[PDB]
Amino acid sequence: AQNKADVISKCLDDAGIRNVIDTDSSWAQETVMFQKRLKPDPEAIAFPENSDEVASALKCARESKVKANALGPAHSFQGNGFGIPGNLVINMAAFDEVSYDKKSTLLTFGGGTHVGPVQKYLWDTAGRHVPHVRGAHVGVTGSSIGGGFGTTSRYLGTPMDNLVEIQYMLYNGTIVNAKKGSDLFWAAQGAGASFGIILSTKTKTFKPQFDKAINFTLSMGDLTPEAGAKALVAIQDYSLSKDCPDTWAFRWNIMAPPYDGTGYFYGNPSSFDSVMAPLVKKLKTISSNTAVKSTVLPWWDLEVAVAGPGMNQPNGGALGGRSFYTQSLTTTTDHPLTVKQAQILFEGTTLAFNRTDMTKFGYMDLWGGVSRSIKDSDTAYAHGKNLWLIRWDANAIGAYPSDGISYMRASIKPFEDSLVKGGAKLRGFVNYADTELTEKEWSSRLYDGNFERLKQIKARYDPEGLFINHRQSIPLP
Ligand SMILES: *Cc1cc2c(cc1C)nc1c(=O)[nH]c(=O)nc-1n2C[C@H](O)[C@H](O)[C@H](O)COP(=O)(O)OP(=O)(O)OC[C@H]1O[C@@H](n2cnc3c(N)ncnc32)[C@H](O)[C@@H]1O
Ligand SMILES: *[C@@H]1O[C@H](CO)[C@@H](O[C@@H]2O[C@H](CO)[C@@H](O)[C@H](O)[C@H]2NC(C)=O)[C@H](O)[C@H]1NC(C)=O
Ligand SMILES: *[C@@H]1O[C@H](CO)[C@@H](O)[C@H](O)[C@H]1NC(C)=O
Ligand SMILES: *[C@@H]1O[C@H](CO)[C@@H](O)[C@H](O)[C@H]1NC(C)=O
Ligand SMILES: [Cl-]
Repeated sequence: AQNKADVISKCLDDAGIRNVIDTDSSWAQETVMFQKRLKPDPEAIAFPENSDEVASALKCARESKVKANALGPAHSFQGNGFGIPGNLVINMAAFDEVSYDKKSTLLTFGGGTHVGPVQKYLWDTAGRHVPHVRGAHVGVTGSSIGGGFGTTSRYLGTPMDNLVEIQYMLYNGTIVNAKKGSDLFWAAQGAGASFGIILSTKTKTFKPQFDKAINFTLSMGDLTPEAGAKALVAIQDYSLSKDCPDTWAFRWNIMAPPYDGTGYFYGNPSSFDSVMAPLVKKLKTISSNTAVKSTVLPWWDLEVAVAGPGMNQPNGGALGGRSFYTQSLTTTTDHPLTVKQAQILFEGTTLAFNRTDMTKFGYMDLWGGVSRSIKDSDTAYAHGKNLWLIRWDANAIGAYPSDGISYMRASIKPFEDSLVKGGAKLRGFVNYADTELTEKEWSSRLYDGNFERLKQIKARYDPEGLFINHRQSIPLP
């Protein structure tokens, strides 16, 4: 109905809740998101100042038979900040509180907070850290319910795994604290938007063991495709050996030629060269152009380098954005990559890429480390024993080309086939969800054998399906 907006806006007006609809003059300014390939088209946007107003917005959505959709800082690569067109979007910006409990060492952050100010408050107040995504403007809540693997996650774990309590407002306005060990908390670790509006969240915190830490580059230049594949398999072997500490981090670009990457080291700075020596020795046997450059930085200066100048600003900086389409696969330590699989990946993606209307953007992050003690059943998003996080992407120079998606999906299909051929099952990463997958595909790749349990929790907490608000929302059984 094309007067649905009118009934909703009058419902919200009567509840004292600031809101806009597409006849408001600020509609354009309030419908902005990071992903430019998709166009936001909510039915209305509410701006609750407190939990009572969130409850009143939920009732309004139910009364007009529309879905409810939380809007954080708008970073979703899938457009989920606004969701499927026709939602009542609930803008969470007022929920910006952050507080630290120095007795428990738990940090509490509101449902609309950004990474930068949460980290800076914790660092300035207590000299402590919480693993986080590589963008100070990103929503802490949104990024944490979708995984959030960051540079410190090989030794400190992921943002999602370090949560301990989530304060939910459910579809009927009831507030509940979901604690670690419960079904609602388990479901929120991978599918949090499907169960309610998150008002605040508590997380573990950590003390860095050294004042300074290291950012490095590793470069091997222009290699043959076979030599590039050997190099990746050698990096993998090092990462699985006794020579690689969990305080290491490394991102291997999928941009070749050239072959190179960027990494970090969070152990004792003077140990760096001995940590890297076994890796460099092996890579030198593949190419003499192997070269490592490194810098020692104070803890916070390195954090600003990783996640941007917004780390120092009260809203975490600027949104930015471009037009792109993300694909992403994860693999585990039960299926280390072969030289053939590494070559097929690069041959089909970055080495074949020949568009002049898009610019390729690919990389694979070394996971591993403390993922070794995680089981796929421990959290809704199955990531036990993850070893690689692979992202293959491309951003449009202008508008996104009509054949871009089919071109990009065909690029990496041979690699997917090769993973299956060697006996792996295809897996994904929620924050890098692939908008083009069927339900059978994304449910298998994100939730594998947790999916049936996830749907039973969904019926318990959202029987009306009010929060079935994006393409990969958990359905009712
Ligand atoms: C823009 C961006 C994203 C990003 C990144 C760097 C930048 C510049 N770096 C990342 C990284 O290093 N690692 C990673 O895993 N992801 C990274 N991202 C992606 C980002 O984490 C995800 O896109 C994330 O979903 C963004 O969340 P944010 O909250 O900022 O964005 P949103 O579009 O408005 O909302 C995303 C989804 O989460 C739900 N949500 C958000 N807040 C709530 C609350 N309070 N309650 C319930 N659900 C909530 C939204 O409904 C939507 O589904
Ligand atoms: C590690 O990160 C630092 C901080 O960003 C990099 O230092 C910058 O280096 C460029 C030139 O390479 C200068 O123009 C910047 O002014 C530097 N910034 C600071 C704060 O010093 C450093 O190059 C990185 N080290 C690597 C990649 O090995
Ligand atoms: C670009 O790549 C596509 C995909 O294989 C191919 O069909 C096309 O001929 C290529 N164009 C050029 C100029 O190489
Ligand atoms: C609100 O919904 C939850 C979700 O099932 C339910 O447990 C609770 O009883 C409901 N509360 C009220 C007051 O209806
Ligand atoms: Cl030091």
